[PDB]
Amino acid sequence: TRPTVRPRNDVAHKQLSAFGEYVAEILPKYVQQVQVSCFNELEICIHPDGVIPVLTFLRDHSNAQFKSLADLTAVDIPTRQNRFEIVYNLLSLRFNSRIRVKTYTDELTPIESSVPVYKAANWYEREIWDMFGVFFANHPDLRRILTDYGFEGHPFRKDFPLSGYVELRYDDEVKRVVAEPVELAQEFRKFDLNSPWEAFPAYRQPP
Amino acid sequence: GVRTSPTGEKVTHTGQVYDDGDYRKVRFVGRQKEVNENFAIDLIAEQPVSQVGSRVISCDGGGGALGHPRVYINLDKETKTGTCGYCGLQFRQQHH
Amino acid sequence: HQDLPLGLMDDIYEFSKNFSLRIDELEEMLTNNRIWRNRTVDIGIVTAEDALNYGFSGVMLRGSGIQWDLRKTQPYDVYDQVEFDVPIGSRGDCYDRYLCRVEEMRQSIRIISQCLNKMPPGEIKVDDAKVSPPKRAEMKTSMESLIHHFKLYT
Amino acid sequence: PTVKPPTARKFIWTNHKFNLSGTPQQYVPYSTTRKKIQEWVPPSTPYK
Amino acid sequence: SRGEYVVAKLDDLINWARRSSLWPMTFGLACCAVEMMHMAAPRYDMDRFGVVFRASPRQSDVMIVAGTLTNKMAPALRKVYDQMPEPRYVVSMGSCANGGGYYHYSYSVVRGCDRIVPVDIYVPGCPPTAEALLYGILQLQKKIKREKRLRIWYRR
Amino acid sequence: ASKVKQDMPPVGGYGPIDYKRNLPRRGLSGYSMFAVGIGALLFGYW
Amino acid sequence: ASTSVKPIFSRDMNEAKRRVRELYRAWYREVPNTVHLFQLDISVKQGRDKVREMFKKNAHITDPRVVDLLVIKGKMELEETIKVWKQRTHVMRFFHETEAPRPKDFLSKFYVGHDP
Amino acid sequence: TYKYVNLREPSMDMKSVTDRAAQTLLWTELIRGLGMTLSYLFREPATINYPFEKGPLSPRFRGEHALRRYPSGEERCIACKLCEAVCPAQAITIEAEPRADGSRRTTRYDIDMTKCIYCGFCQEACPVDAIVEGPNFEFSTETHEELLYNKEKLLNNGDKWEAEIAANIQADYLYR
Amino acid sequence: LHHAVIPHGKGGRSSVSGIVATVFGATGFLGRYVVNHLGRMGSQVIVPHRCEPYDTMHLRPMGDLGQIIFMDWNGRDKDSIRRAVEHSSVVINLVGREWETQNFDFEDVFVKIPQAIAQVSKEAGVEKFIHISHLNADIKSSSKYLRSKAVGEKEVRETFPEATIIKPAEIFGREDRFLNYFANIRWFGGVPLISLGKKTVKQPVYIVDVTKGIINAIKDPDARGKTFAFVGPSRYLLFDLVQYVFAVAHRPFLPYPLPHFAYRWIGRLFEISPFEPWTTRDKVERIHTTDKILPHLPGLEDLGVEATPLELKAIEVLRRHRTDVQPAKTIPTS
Amino acid sequence: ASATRFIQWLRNWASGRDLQAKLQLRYQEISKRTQPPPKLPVGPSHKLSNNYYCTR
Ligand SMILES: NC(=O)C1=CN([C@@H]2O[C@H](COP(=O)(O)OP(=O)(O)OC[C@H]3O[C@@H](n4cnc5c(N)ncnc54)[C@H](OP(=O)(O)O)[C@@H]3O)[C@@H](O)[C@H]2O)C=CC1
Ligand SMILES: CCCCCCCCCCCC(=O)OC[C@H](COP(=O)(O)OCC[N+](C)(C)C)OC(=O)CCCCCCCCCCC
Ligand code: SF4
Ligand code: SF4
Ligand code: SF4
Ligand SMILES: [Zn+2]
Repeated sequence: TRPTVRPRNDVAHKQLSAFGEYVAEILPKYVQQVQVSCFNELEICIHPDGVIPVLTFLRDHSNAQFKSLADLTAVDIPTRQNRFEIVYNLLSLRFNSRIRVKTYTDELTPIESSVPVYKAANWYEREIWDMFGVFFANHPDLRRILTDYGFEGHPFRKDFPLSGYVELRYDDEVKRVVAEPVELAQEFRKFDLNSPWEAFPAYRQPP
Repeated sequence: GVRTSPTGEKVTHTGQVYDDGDYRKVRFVGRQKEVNENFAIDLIAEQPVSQVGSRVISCDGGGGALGHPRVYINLDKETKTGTCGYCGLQFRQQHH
Repeated sequence: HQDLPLGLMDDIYEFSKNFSLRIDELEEMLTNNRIWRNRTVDIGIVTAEDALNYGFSGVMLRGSGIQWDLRKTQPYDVYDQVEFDVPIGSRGDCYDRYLCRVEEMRQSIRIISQCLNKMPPGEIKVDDAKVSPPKRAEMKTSMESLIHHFKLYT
Repeated sequence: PTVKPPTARKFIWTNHKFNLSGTPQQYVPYSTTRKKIQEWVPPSTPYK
Repeated sequence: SRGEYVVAKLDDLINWARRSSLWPMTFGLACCAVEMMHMAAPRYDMDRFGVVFRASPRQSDVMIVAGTLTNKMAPALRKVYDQMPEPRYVVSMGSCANGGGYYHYSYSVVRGCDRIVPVDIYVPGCPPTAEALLYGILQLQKKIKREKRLRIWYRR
Repeated sequence: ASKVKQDMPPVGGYGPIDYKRNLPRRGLSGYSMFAVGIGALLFGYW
Repeated sequence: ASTSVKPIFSRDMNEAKRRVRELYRAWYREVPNTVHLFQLDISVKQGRDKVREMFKKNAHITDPRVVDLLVIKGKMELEETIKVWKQRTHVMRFFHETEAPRPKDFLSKFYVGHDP
Repeated sequence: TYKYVNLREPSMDMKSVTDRAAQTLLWTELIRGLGMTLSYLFREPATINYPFEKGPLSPRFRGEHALRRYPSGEERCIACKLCEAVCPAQAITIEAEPRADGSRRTTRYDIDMTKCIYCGFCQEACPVDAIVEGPNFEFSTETHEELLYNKEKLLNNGDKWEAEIAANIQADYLYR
Repeated sequence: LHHAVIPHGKGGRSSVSGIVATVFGATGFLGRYVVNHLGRMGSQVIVPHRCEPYDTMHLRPMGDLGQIIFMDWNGRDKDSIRRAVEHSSVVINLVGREWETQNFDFEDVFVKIPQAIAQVSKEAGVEKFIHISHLNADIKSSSKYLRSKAVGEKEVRETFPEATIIKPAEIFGREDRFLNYFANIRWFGGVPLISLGKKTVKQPVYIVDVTKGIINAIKDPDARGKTFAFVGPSRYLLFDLVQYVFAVAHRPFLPYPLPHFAYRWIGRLFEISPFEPWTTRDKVERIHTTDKILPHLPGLEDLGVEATPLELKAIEVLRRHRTDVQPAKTIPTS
Repeated sequence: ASATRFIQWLRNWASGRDLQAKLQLRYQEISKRTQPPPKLPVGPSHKLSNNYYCTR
């Protein structure tokens, strides 16, 4: 064969394509797009109103049984008006398959908490709130999980500086750790690495 | 080739030395200024020029894979030696 | 990054011969010790359905009797070519999870025994210099290799 | 080293020095580059 | 003999005692704590130098900051230091505690524990090998051996 | 023009490696542990 | 339409303003307890002034949803203080006691640096 | 395939129940634990006598960074900044210009040893084997400023450790 | 960084303020606050010290890497002082001691050493020189502490004419020997006082106000060759002041008078120890001296410093002595 | 390995196992620290013909 190239699995690409249509037919009210990547990963893109309906169907339906929430995270794309992309990674031990569910929201629009469906989403949603500022409605206990107490801003937003705005330090005059505007002895060196030549013509966007 | 400034501080091989009125000299009080004694510019001048019998010679720095990328040096100009761009060794063409 | 240095696999073999005896000494102190069993038995019981819904994985599932292990259900690299057993608990408690972990060490030694015998020859990084840097010997002789070394490291 | 001696080089230290931290001959960092911007020196004599 | 000689021997005795019973309180915050555990393991056996494996903070003489010190953890570390009875020394272990290391430019990392507490020995590495940490503890013992608390008091 | 030489297992492979639990059975039975225990008491009482 | 959007809690400013006052009363009543538990060196009046100042800086907001978030965040801050999740260092970061005042006049800026 | 770790039924025949009664009353299994630690008392300890004995290392060991030279004394570094561009911790700072004789050499080569993660990527990326990580791992300092190496400290390390760096490179250059 | 040093940055830890200062006696009470403010704005601070390096550790966190530099010095060695000031542009003298030692009396710490620093600073080329004196300094008093200060102040003003003499009152703070002094009279009985604290008027000043004043004297150009009198905003009677201290510290206050000569003797008893004496003959005199009113000297208000009232920041000092307090009655300006 | 026969029996009996067969301390059965130089193989793409990159 070809020793340095990843072998295709057309059988698994066919199956995930069929299940994607299956899900799109059963929930037309929310599903907006279904796609299968070249390495056989199914993504269901839904309206945010369908978070609980779509997840509940995939968890409970006899032909889905996606009973594990592997991960739940967010991606910030500032160029979209709905800058945040909420991503759900689910696992089905019955059919030994994975599915990814994506939705979206902005800085102000709430998302419905999927804690009623998957209990594992309790802390994942807090991390999304803490790091991106996406509010999940009806969360039993929503608050910061990773950031320092009283931390201002949401660090994982694309517009938040890498080194933040404040740094801590012990002041002997007041006998405590204090926060002050950040000053770096050596500024982070921004490298511009992108090649000016297109790498992958298969992904070229129209002019 | 360590030269000493009038105040007494050693000049590094990069030419660095604090002026007379620079407060940063205070970091060396009770301590020392670390200056490497082996100036590279002086040691590569001591190496003899190599006489070769061809217009183009190749240098890889010596040691094969332990040296530097192999480059070819043109020796057609008789008014100067052909210097290796990586290691500084010089070459000359025998009577032409 | 690099290939195994000569003499390593013989040193891994010598370490692996004696390691089961080391696990047996650990089990002489914990497995049957009543004080240890009192601290772990019936402590922190998780039902198989709670474990799945709370996003548990690993021995947090196998301790509750769930038969799941990504090395066997979704194998990667060469795990489909090795033979080993997945330890499964029955009570979902700390003690059963402790026995799954101790048994997984025994199965790891079992797999290490097969990797040492079935280690094949060849190169250790993909022969594609647009992804994996070339050997230093050819980075210092070939124009293409130096270009690809330069751009893979900047 | 008595069987396989090291290769001799004329820049290698002939006298090994142990860790000098905390002594008068410790290492003190500093910038090894020269001054970048040259300022202007006014004339040393008056104009009028 | 001279008063300096007599008070110099007492200085040696107390210096000898303090460096022969260095009880550390290890702030094990990240991966550098694994190498700290390997210094207590049989091969290096830090307890054979008199350095007990783990003492309570109120019985401790040296604090080993072994790992990344985040802003959220900084006030806690200062409080433990303020509650250490004197004489107290701090050993900064690894690049994270030295100067922030791999996370120097992070919004939630203190750029070196020496912004919160004073540091006596810096141990470089990511992580320093258990032997490198041991070489740093033996350097702290040599640093206690050079103290002149009574000479300064005598010459005051 | 020598041959390829990399880290490989010896021809014929390595020897067998034990992994199964080995906790040997020791001591007497419960009956014989109580018989010795009771007998010690009786001799002491006497 | 474009201007139709989900509400967080409040459907208009009037309902949102109710939650602002309910938050102010909760904050106003915890300054004496906060100044006592954390053994702060500030007075209760200047602690309540800081609460007032925080409620004043963002007093021009007219979007009901932005107000809800400011109240959601404000309640999270209050919960951390009441539960004593914060420490003396976190409560005092509102007062910036260690950084010298930055002069706001043009001339004073002109002498110190290039910033506007 | 799978196995059950704790799915065995204890026997209820009178002998087995009495075997378990003896274990409970006579502490038999607690006495095996004592036997297993009495065994270790008479085994030789694994402790080594540091600093007179050292822990074994290999030629690949990554320690204190150092700058090397050619056999003629000329520096190997030609100020290419590949090491600077690959350092994950951004710990290398390089400045360069044309040396007095036209050569391409650094005027600054600093490594913040408190930012460095001792990963060895720099010595992988260097095309002329200039910057390497030597075998030294005992250079703990008493101040933070002693770990901010400049070109003089790194060149001094190379002159100080070349005899050992060269032999470590000779032992492992065929694997890289 | 050619003519003096050009300031650079935002005035934070990693900035450059252009101040290269040598702070003599930086390891004491007023020293740690002066170094903290210099190093907090990005100054190169040189800290000569006579003590063990272990006792200088609380200064290392006060500046960015390389900004705090430590040197050994001897008060009687002119060469050591030269090495510590030759590179500086400002020299601050905080050398002092509340008691005499077998090797150093008040004529050394307050006269000979300050004049040695001033002389070496002058010929080393240092342009600014800040010297700390006492508010009650004059050669007329029973306190040999205050008599030495007056002599030293005149000698500093003569060796270094452009110097800047600061004259503070009793400074209070966390590590002061003034409010902490009126809190350690509990293991012996009541509170001995000459008279009953009457006929003694004190004007204590906050430590940060003194520190902020010294910093602004470095930056201010019109402070060369000038004398300042740093005093608090309010004046108190020693009886009322001490009563307030015990009320804030929640200690039972049982003031009783004691003869002036009787207080001297117990001062002798407590100065026989080899350690820091709890009290001494000179300490009793200074506490019972009345803080002078010198309205002909510019004070804190002439450097942009608002004096901190003692009532506002007395709880932070006396909190550690505890096991809604009425402010002390104050003398009106009239 | 330097333990006498008597102490070997005592350690063996107390543990219940033959410890001398599997010692946790490494004697001269480990690889020599100086090994002969290697000569590593090349990958599948080291060819002089029929190796265009657009096909792999
Ligand atoms: N604190 C107050 O209430 C008042 C302060 N002042 C004056 O301010 C100055 C400093 O005040 P303060 O910090 O509170 O006093 P401290 O006792 O707290 O500190 C005195 C400093 O001077 C050093 N010192 C004393 N003797 C010598 C000596 N022979 N050689 C070298 N150094 C010596 C000490 O060093 P080391 O610690 O190593 O011994 C110490 O660092 C004094 O001159 C004082 O008169 C004026 C009005 C009130
Ligand atoms: C009379 C006052 C009482 C104290 C008596 C002296 C005890 C302190 C000295 C030991 C520590 C020491 O000195 O450390 C170990 C020393 C070597 O030290 P070094 O490296 O040469 O010291 C270098 C200089 N320093 C220390 C300033 C840096 O080993 C020895 O040879 C000492 C062994 C003999 C000790 C006998 C003790 C008898 C006294 C018993 C009752 C108190
Ligand atoms: S210095 Fe390295 S090993 Fe230590 S905590 Fe940081 S990343 Fe982990
Ligand atoms: S070893 Fe890694 S962290 Fe250190 S200088 Fe090289 S690339 Fe940077
Ligand atoms: S050390 Fe090597 S990689 Fe770094 S600049 Fe010099 S030649 Fe380039
Ligand atoms: Zn060359």
